[PDB]
Amino acid sequence: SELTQDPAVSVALGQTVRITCQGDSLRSYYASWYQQKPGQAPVLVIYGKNNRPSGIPDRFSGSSSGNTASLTITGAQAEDEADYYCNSRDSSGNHPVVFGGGTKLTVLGQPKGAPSVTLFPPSSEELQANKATLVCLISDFYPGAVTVAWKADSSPVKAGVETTTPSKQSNNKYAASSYLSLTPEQWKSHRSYSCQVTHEGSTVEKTVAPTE
Amino acid sequence: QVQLQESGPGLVKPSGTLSLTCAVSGGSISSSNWWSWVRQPPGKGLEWIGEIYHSGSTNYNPSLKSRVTISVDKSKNQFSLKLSSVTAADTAVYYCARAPPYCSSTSCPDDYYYYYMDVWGKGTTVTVSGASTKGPSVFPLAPSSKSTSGGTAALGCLVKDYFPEPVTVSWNSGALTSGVHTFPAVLQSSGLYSLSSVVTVPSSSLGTQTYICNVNHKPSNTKVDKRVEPK
Amino acid sequence: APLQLGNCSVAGWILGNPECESLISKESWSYIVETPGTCYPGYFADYEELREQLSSVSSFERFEIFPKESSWPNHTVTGVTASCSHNGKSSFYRNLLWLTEKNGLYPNLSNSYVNNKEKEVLVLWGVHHPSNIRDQRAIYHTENAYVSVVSSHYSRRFTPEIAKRPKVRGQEGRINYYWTLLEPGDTIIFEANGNLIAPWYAFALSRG
Repeated sequence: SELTQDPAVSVALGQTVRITCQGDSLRSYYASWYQQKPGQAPVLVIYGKNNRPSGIPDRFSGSSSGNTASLTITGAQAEDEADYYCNSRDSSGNHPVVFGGGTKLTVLGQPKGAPSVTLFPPSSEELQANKATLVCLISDFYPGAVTVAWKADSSPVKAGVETTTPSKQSNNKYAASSYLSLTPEQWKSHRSYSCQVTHEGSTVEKTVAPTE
Repeated sequence: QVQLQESGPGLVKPSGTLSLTCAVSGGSISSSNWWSWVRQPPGKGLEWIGEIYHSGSTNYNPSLKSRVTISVDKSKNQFSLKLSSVTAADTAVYYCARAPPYCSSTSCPDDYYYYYMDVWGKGTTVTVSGASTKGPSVFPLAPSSKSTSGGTAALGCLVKDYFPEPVTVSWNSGALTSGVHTFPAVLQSSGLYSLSSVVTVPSSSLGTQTYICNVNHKPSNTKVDKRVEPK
Repeated sequence: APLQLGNCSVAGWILGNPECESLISKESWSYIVETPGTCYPGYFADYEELREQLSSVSSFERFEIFPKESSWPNHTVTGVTASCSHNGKSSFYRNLLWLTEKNGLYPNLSNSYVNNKEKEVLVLWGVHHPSNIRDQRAIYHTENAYVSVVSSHYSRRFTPEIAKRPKVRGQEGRINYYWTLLEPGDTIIFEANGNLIAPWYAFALSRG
């Protein structure tokens, strides 16, 4: 039939969480588990029952009872924050393979970090190509949520603004980016432009000026 | 130490046919395994497409059966996938994987009642669109003497207006990994993508030192080594 | 002094049922006290005959007739099943080995043992019967398999039949168990291209 699992659950840093996968197909086949982080391929963490592949830490354990398979994570760490899919083979028909909807695991209590903002003005090579893009890079923050506001001089500017959703860095902190696309005339006709990054109620602003 | 690697066009026009090939290495396809195909649409879960035995027998996702064909080729140690009449719903990252043998009845040892995919390809992005390919333009993000952060500084490359996804960026051909982060791309209203890549670099030599960002856009067969030099 | 089998039958003890581990087969006995198993369903051939022959023995011994990690290099020997569970964990008989395919092949099997124990050797083995032809291919890969066991005084060729059967202990498959006595100096030869439940441990004994 199908595999059903809760689409989201949270666990405190160092605590234990049990992710459940249910489906009549689990009555005759073992359920495997995968861990997936954004921009990466799934990584198998449980072959079935409680057998882990080589390199998977011991705190990932698998159990089952009836038509319900469970993945338990003891002592959740920051890098455990990811999506977890259960997977098995259907017990009817030609035995097609079925995936659970996935479970998005939030790990609470990670160390807070204020965003580090770097604002690049339009490069001179881009200006000589008759384009002006302001690049606002935001790094090393947690929680992984942020809002960005752009200013021309002191006035708001919403047109031409594109911003990415935060995603994890290699150091488990989050990073994001925002772009303000201007024509060369819009760039040089103002005294300054600002990138305002709000995070957990606090705001970091960086400013660039065409003349400097 | 079997390893898989997908390949194929990153762009397919609507109503066209998606064609991907999975190269198998480190082992033989002639084996007791089910060579499988999996896809994941943007921001959605994993979806199983189908599997094939080295003999050529196939087992497909019922919802994709009348559009899917999975072939095997022992002359090149490869197996492939064809999906016809593609629409926007077929835009996704496609993976090839490896599954173990199984049994339909309760007359086998326990090893034949597992299902998993232990080895995976890195995945290749396929987007269904009528728009045309466009290679990127790469511009330097050179740090100014004000945008430094002590003994360290952030410098990067801006990869503008390309299509379709994805683009990958390394630095000094991979020799430089000091806090490298390649951001997710943004989609402008023009239908073209843009992203940036940043690296952490010592501030001592920012007035003299040059750095190379290696931009790779397989869908257009373009590689760009952009020199980021002092502002 | 009799042989104490506790809660196990002769079949469970002689086959090596995982629930009869702590049982100890002493060097000699005059009779056997019993509590009448085979965790994998099937037919134990000449079972009553065996109980009679094992009724009283001297110089009894359990020995390793075909070592697990040497005798079968080109086959998989780790087969376990929940029908023979031990400590809530799938296992298999302690005196037998479920040989299955390795690397997608089940090469033609041939192994022999010479009785140098200067006593009679009791050898036991099984023949496994899947319930559908697809699983027969998955486990052994040949569709028309055979098992052949031959000695100077024993010769039989087993053909597995593929039939749908009712579940016994949750199992649709079957394993039939067979045995023979090997005289000192005689050789027994096992040949198969599938479906052989191979002897792992055997027994040497003097009857009476």
